[PDB]
Amino acid sequence: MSTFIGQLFGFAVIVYLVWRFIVPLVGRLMSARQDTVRQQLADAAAAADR
Amino acid sequence: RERDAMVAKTLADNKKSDEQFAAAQADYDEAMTEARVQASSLRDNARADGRKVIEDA
Repeated sequence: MSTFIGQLFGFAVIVYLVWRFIVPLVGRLMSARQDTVRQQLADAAAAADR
Repeated sequence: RERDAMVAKTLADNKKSDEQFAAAQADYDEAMTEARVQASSLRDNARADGRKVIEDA
């Protein structure tokens, strides 16, 4: 099958693209945005503490 | 709605935290100054009616 082998020869470079560049980046960002609300709920705990 | 309420109450209970901290010294000083004017209201009445009896004796 030529057309399928070609289109997924492309698909390979596409998700190589995504696994090298983009999802590491959104991993950075969503890790940060999870860290923020995590820290703020920890801060609420510390506030009831105080 | 719960997150903004959450950190809103958080800063609000920091507010309440140091306001209670201040109230500590507030009525501490209140109590002990009451005690001072009590301890000197007493022992001055004592001196006064002391002179009462000094003079009538």
